[PDB]
Amino acid sequence: RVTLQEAPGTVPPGRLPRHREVILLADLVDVSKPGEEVEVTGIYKNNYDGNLNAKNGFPVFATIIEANSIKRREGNTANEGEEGLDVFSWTEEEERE
Amino acid sequence: VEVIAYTCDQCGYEVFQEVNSRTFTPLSECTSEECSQNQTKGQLFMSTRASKFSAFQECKIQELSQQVPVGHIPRSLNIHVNGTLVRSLSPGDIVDVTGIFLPAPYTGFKALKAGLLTETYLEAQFVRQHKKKFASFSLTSDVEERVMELITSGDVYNRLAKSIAPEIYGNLDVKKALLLLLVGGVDKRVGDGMKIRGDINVCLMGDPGVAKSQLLKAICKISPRGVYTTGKGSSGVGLTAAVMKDPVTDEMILEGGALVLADNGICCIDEFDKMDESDRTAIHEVMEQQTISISKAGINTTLNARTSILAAANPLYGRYNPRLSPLDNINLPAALLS
Amino acid sequence: VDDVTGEKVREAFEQFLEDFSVQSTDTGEVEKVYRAQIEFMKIYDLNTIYIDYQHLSMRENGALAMAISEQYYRFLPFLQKGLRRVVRKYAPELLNERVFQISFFNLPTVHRIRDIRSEKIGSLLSISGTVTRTSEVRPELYKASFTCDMCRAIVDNVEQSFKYTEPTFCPNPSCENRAFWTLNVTRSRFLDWQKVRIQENANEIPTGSMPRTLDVILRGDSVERAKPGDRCKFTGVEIVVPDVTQLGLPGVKKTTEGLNSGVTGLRSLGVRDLTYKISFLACHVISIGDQEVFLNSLSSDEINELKEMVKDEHIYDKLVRSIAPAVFGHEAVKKGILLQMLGGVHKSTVEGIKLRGDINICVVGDPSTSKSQFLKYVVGFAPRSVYTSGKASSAAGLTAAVVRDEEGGDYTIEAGALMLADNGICCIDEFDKMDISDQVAIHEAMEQQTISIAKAGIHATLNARTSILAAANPVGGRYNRKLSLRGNLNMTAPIMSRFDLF
Amino acid sequence: TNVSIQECTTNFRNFLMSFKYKFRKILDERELYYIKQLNEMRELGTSNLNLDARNLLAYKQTEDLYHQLLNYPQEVISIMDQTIKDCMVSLIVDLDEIETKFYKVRPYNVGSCKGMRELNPNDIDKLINLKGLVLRSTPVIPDMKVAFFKCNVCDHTMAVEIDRGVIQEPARCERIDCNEPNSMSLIHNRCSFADKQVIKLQETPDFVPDGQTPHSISLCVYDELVDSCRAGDRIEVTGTFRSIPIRANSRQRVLKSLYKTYVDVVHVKKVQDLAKIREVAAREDLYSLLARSIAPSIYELEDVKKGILLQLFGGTNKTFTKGGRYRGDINILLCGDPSTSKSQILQYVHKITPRGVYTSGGLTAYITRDVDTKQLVLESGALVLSDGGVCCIDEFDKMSDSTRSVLHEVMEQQTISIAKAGIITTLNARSSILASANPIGSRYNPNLPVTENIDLPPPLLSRFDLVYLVLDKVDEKNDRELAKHLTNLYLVLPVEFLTMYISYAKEHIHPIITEAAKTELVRAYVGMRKMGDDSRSDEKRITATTRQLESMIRLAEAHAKMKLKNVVELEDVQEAVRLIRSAIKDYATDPK
DNA sequence: AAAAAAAAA
Ligand SMILES: Nc1ncnc2c1ncn2[C@@H]1O[C@H](COP(=O)(O)OP(=O)(O)OP(=O)(O)O)[C@@H](O)[C@H]1O
Ligand SMILES: Nc1ncnc2c1ncn2[C@@H]1O[C@H](COP(=O)(O)OP(=O)(O)O)[C@@H](O)[C@H]1O
Ligand SMILES: Nc1ncnc2c1ncn2[C@@H]1O[C@H](COP(=O)(O)OP(=O)(O)O)[C@@H](O)[C@H]1O
Ligand SMILES: [Mg+2]
Ligand SMILES: [Zn+2]
Ligand SMILES: [Zn+2]
Ligand SMILES: [Zn+2]
Repeated sequence: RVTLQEAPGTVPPGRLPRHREVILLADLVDVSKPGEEVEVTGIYKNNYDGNLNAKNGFPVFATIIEANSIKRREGNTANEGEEGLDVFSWTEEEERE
Repeated sequence: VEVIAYTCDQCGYEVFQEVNSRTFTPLSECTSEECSQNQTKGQLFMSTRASKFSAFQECKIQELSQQVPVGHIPRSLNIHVNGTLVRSLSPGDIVDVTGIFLPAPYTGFKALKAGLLTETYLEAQFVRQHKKKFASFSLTSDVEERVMELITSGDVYNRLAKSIAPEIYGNLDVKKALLLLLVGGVDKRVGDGMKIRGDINVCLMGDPGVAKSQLLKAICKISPRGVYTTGKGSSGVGLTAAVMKDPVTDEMILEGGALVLADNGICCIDEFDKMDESDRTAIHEVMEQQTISISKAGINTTLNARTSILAAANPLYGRYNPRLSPLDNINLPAALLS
Repeated sequence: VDDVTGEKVREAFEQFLEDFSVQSTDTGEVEKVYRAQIEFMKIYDLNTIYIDYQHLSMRENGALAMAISEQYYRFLPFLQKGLRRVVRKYAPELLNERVFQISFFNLPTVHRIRDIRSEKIGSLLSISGTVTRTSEVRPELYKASFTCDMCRAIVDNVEQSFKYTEPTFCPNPSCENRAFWTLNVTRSRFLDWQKVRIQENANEIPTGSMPRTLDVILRGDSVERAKPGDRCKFTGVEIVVPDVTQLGLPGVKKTTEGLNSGVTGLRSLGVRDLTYKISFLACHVISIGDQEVFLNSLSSDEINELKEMVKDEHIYDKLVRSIAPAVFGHEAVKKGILLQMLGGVHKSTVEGIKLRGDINICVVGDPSTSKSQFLKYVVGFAPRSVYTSGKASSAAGLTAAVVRDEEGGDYTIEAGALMLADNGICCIDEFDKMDISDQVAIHEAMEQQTISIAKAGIHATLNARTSILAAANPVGGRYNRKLSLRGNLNMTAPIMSRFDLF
Repeated sequence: TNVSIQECTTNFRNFLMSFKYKFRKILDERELYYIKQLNEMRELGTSNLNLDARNLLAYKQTEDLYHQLLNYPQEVISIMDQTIKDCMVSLIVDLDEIETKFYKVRPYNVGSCKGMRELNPNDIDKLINLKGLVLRSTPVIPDMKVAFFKCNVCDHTMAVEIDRGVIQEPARCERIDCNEPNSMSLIHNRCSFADKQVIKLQETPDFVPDGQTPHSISLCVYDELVDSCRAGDRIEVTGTFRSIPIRANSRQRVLKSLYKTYVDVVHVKKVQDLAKIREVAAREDLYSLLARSIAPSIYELEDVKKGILLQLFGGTNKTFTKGGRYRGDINILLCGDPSTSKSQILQYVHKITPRGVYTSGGLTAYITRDVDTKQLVLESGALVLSDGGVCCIDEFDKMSDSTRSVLHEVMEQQTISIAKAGIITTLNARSSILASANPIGSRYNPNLPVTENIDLPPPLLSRFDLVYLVLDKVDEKNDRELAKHLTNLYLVLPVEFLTMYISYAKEHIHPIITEAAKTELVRAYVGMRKMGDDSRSDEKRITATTRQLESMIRLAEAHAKMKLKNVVELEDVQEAVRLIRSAIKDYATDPK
C-alpha cells in the first residue's frame, strides 16, 4: 500500500493537495516507484473506522482505492498516439516489421 | 482536606469521613436510618462548608556548592509544609530546616514497577530563616546614633570612595562616579506630566586587565538591587520572563516584554559589545525610563523599567589607538552612546 | 402521540408551496415560482430546492414564518414530509426515495460570531466570516440497513446520530437478537460531508483581541463552496455537538483547568462526565468577497449590440478610444494593450512541440508619466490578472519556492505570482531590481510556458501559461535620447529578445 | 440558615422604601434612591439593580443582614431577588412585562480589595473584592438546565429538571399503556442551555514589590457578564470563593487530596456638544491655537506642527466607478539629528489620534501558530489595524529590506494580498504614515545632500507626500532661548474635545474644490514649471512633478476639511502652496 | 532536549 497525492500540474495554483491510499495486490508489487507520477485504474470502496468517528463526531467512513491497472506518466505527456498501459511494448507483427 | 463531610438530603445525621492519604474515594450509600431503609432516600452529596481544610505548600531545596564532593552534581530534596508555618520562606535563601523524614508511595505515578522502591520527602517542623535582613532601613535607635556618628565624621563621600574596593588600586574618580550613581539624580517628574528619571547611566571604557570587572563585582556586592547579565550564556535573562513554560501544568505564565528586576534595579553588564541584536534592542528600549511593550500573543503587561545602566566594554583592537578616538568608540551606534 | 403543531405547519407549508402564485412583472400574470422550480428539477433531475425567507415572511405572518424559523430543528421532518407529499402529488418519477434538501436564503439580518449565544440553539440563523481551512469530502452514513446475523433478517431505515447506532430488536418472533447485526453497505445510503472553519473579520474585532473561531459543517450540494481566504455568508441552523469519546463506542478510548459543564448519572455514561461545545450547521452558502456556446446566451440586446458593433465600419477607430478613458494622451500604448488583451492563437505541432501564442509588452519612460495607471487598469479589467512588484518580500518571489516545516513531513511547493497568473495577464512593476534566480528563471518561463525545478527530493513541471506586461525606469532617472535602448537599460540582452513590443 | 428567611426580608424591604442617602451624607459630614430607581426601571423595562455596601451599612438593622450576606451569599441574594420581584406589584398598586423578566442584584464594595498572594482557606464561600488584569478568554460554554427525553416506541416526550448537574434518569416511561423501561433516548438539540464562560485573570503588578512573578486566578461568568471583558482589560470584581475536587483519572472515581480554587463573581467594574464646536469653529485665529495646542512642550517648530495637524485632519476620499479610487492619505517624513525630541511628537500624535499604532523598526499579516490552543489562526498586522488612522513609524532607516517592499505596495495601492498555506486574499489598509529617520554620522552635514545621509531608496523618498528637515546649529540666541524655555519647563490646551471634533470632521464634512481655485492651481503649477528652466539650455531638473499637483490638491482639500467648511477658498490654496514650497526651498544641496 | 542535513538570505 502507498500514499497518493495530487499532481502539481493539475491542482489549482496556491491550494493544497488531497491524499488517498492505494492498495496493490499480487503482480502489482514494486511496479510504482517513489516520486513517479502514475495513473491508476481501480475500485472505490469504503469501510468503518473508529478514531475518525471519534474526532469528527459524525459517522464518517474511510475510503481506499484497490488498484487494478497502473500506467506510468512521467515525462512523456503526449498520450494520444496510441492506447495501452505501456506504449513502449511491441507485438510479434510489429517485431516482424 | 483533613475531614470530608457529606450531606444526607435531610436524612438524620450527615456522614463524615477523614482521609490521611494522598488519594481519596467517595461514598455511595449512607447509614441514615431512613436511608438504610430498603429503598433509597436521597443521594449523599459532599458539603464544602462542613468540611475541614488546611493550607498546603511544597518546595524543594538544593545542596550548597561548598558541600558538593568533587566531580559530582548536587542533589535535591522535597519538603512539604502545612499549617501556620506556610509562607515563612522565600526562594533564594540559606535555611536550617528541621522536620520529619517520611516515605512516600510510588503508586501515585501508577506504573506497577519498583515493587520495593519508594519516594521520600521531608515534612517541615521548624524553620530558621537565617541569611540576612534588608529591613528597608527601618529606623531604630542604634542606627540613629550611627547616623549621628556619620554627621560627626564630617565629609563622607571621599572616605566612601576610598572604602568600596581597596583591592583595586587608585581610580578615585571612578569610585566618586560610583557614589554619585548610587544616590541617583533628579526624579519624581516635573509639571504638566513630562518624564524625568533619577537614574544615571555610566559606561566605562578601558583595556583588558584594569580590574573594571572586579570593580563591577564589588559594586554589585555593595548594591542590594544590582544584577549582572551578559550577552547570551543564559537565555532567560532578557526579553523573556523567568516563569515562561515553568509550571508543571505548562500554563504559559508570562509578562511579555520584560527584563530582570528592571524596576529600580542596577543592571551591570560586561563585554557591552558582545550582546546580539536582541539584547541591544532591549537596552535601547529601556532608555529614559521607557517601558518595554514587546507583544507576542496579545500580552501587553509591560514592565515599568526605571533602572540605572552600568556597563563596561573594550575596543575590538584591545588597546587604545593614536587615531581619531571615535573610530574606537564602543563599536555601537552613536545614538546609544549619546 | 401526533404532533398536530408539526402537522399544521406542514399543511401550511405545502399549501403555500401549492399556491404562492406571486407575479413577477406585468407579463407574468401568474407564474407559480415553486411549480416552475419543480418543473426545473423535472427537466434537470436535481434534489435541492431554494426558498426565499422574505417570500416566507408574509404567509400567515409570524404564525408560520416565525414558527418555522425558531423551532426549525423541531419541524424539519414535517417540512420534509410536506415537500415529499407535494412532489409525489405532482411528480412521482422525480422521487426515483431520494434525499430532498431545502435551503433558506435572504434572511433579514446577519449575526457576528461574537454575538452567538445558546438561546438560539435549534433556530435558523445567518452568519458570515472568513474561511481559513476546509477538509476532504468524506462519505457519511445517513440511513443504515442491518442483517440480524443469527437469523439473517433485515432491519433497515435505522436513523443515526453523532454515534454509530445499531438496532435493538428483531421483528422475527423466533429470534430475540441476542447477537448483534452486520451493516449492509450496498443497502445503506451515504451523504457528502465536509468541515470548514471560520473566524471574525478584522472589521468587527476591536483592539488586539484574539479572533473568535467557530466550526461549520456542510452537507449535500454545498461541498467545496467556501474556499480558504474567502469572506462568505452562511445560512443554517445552530446546533451543539457532544464528546463522542465519553459516549459508548466499539473502539478504544487552557484544557488542563477543566471546570467544564459536565453531566453524570446516566446508564451509558457510567462514571464519566459529558461535555459539549458549540458548532454550526449550514445549508446555504454565498460569497460577498466556442462561439456557438456564447451565441446560446440569447437576448434581444445580446443580438442587437453584437450585430451593431460587428457590422460597423469604424470599430477600430472607436475601440482604441474606449481603453482607459482616465489617462491622458499615450495613443499607441492603448492600442498595444488592446492587442495584448486580444491575444494570439495557440498551436501545437504534430510531434508534440508547443508554440508560444501570447504577446509580451514592456513599457519604458521617465518617472511620473502615467505608466502605473495602465497596469492598475488592466489589473482591474482583465480577468485572472495579478498585480505584483519586481522585488517581493515572499520567498516565492515570482515563479515558485519549496518549503518544509522543521522536522515536519510537508515537502510542498509554494506558488509565485506567475503561477497564480495562469491563463491571464501578469503585471510586474519595477522590473529593474530583480535578482539572479528570477532573472534566469524568467527567460525560461515566457518562451517555454513551463517551469521546472528539482530540489531536496521533489521534482515537478508546472504550467505557466501567462501574458506578461512590465514597466521599467531608465538608468539615471531620465531617458538619454542620445543612446539606445541597450545603452540606457541595464536589463540583459536575452530578456530583450523575449519581449515582442516596446 | 433558618434565620434570614422571616425578618431580614421585611427589614430590608422597610429600609428599601425608607432609605435616604442623607444618612450617608451625615455619615460623611461634608434622596429616596431605591423607589426612584425602581420607577426608573419600571418605565425603562431594564432588570438590573446596583447595590453599594456602605449605604447598606448606613442603617443599624441592615448591618446584621450585611454580616449574614457575607457568610451566606447565595440564599440572601435569592431572597433579595424574590423581594425585588414582589416589589413590582407592591409599587404598581402593567403586570404583563413583570411576569416575563427576572431580577438580580449587583453588590459591590463589600470588602476591601485583597490580593492573590494572601488567600487563606478560611475565606471559602465568602464574598470578596478583587482587582486584576484579564489575560485570556474562552468561547461560550453551554450548560445543561432542562433535559429532554423521548420514549422512542410511542414517541412520547417529557421535560426533566436537573439539580447540581447530575441527572436522575427515568427508568420507565410514564405512559403505563406501554410502560417500557428501555425506550428512552435523549435528544441533544431539543434541550435548554445556559451560557457559561471562563476568564483568566492576573494580579496587578502593584502587589509584587521584589521582582516576584504574578499569579493567575480563574473566573466564571453567566448571562450578562459574558463577553463583558476582553484581553488586557483592567477590572475589579466582587464575588464568592469556590473550591472543587479534581477528577484526576477520568476512568476511575479516585480524587486528589488537593482542591482547585476559583472564584464566581456577580458584579464587574473597569479600573449636545455640537454647539460648543461651532462657537470655537467660528473663531478667526483658531488655526494657530489649534496647531500649537497639540505640542505644548515643543518650542517653535510651528510650520511642522501645522503640517502634522493638517495631516491628522486628513483629506477627502472618493471611489468614482469608471476611474477608480484615489488616495486620501497623507504621508510625512521627519529627518534630523537625535537632538530634536522628535520621538515626543510621534508619542503625542499616537495618543491624540483616535486610531493609530506606534511601532519601531511583522508590520503586516502573517499566519501564526496558536500557543495555548492547538489550531491555526490568521492574524492581521499593525498596518492593517491602522485603517482610517495614522500609523507612526520610528527608526525608519533600520527597516531591513524585506519589509521595505511591503511599504512600497501599501502606499501606491493601499491593499495588501497574502498567499500562504493555501490562503489567498486581499486586505484593505487605507492608512497614513508618519515616519522619522536619523542621518549617518554624528551630524548631518549641510553640504552633503539628503539622500546619502538618510540611507533610503530614492523612489520611496520621492513618493512621500511631504518631507521635513531639522538642523540644530549652535548659535547664541537660539541656545539661550532653548535654555530659558527648558529651564522654565523644568521649574488654551483642549481635551478629548479635539478627538470628537476630528471624528465629526472626518464623518460629516466632505468638502470639494471649486472652479475659482482651479485657476490658482494651474498658475502655481506653471509657476513652479517656470522656475524649472532658466536662461541656459542645460535642461534643469524638472521639479514640477504631477506628485506636486496631487499633494497640493490633497492639502487644499484638507484645508477645507477643518473649520467645518464645505467648499474651498483661496486661503486654502495659498496655504497649501506655501507649506509645500517651504520644504522645497530647504531641499537644495550645496550648489545653488 | 540535542545532533545533523538543506535551501535561502
Ligand atoms: N588597579 C588594580 N589593582 C589591583 N589589581 C588590579 C588592578 N587592575 C587590574 N588588576 C588585576 O586584574 C585582574 C582583574 O582584571 P580583569 O582583567 O578581569 O578586568 P577587565 O579589564 O574587565 O578585563 P577582561 O575583559 O579581560 O576580563 C585581577 O587579577 C586584578 O588583580
Ligand atoms: N491622466 C494622467 N496623465 C498624466 N499623468 C498622470 C495621469 N494620471 C496620473 N498621472 C500620474 O502618473 C503617475 C503614475 O505612476 P507612474 O507613472 O508609475 O510614476 P511613478 O513611477 O513615479 O510611480 C501618478 O503618480 C500620477 O501622478
Ligand atoms: N526642542 C526641544 N524641546 C525639549 N526637549 C528637547 C528638544 N530637543 C531635544 N530635546 C531633548 O533631547 C532628546 C532628543 O531625543 P530624540 O532626538 O527624540 O531621540 P531619537 O530621535 O533618537 O528618539 C529628547 O529626549 C528631549 O528630552
Ligand atoms: Mg573584563
Ligand atoms: Zn437520605
Ligand atoms: Zn433476528
Ligand atoms: Zn412509551
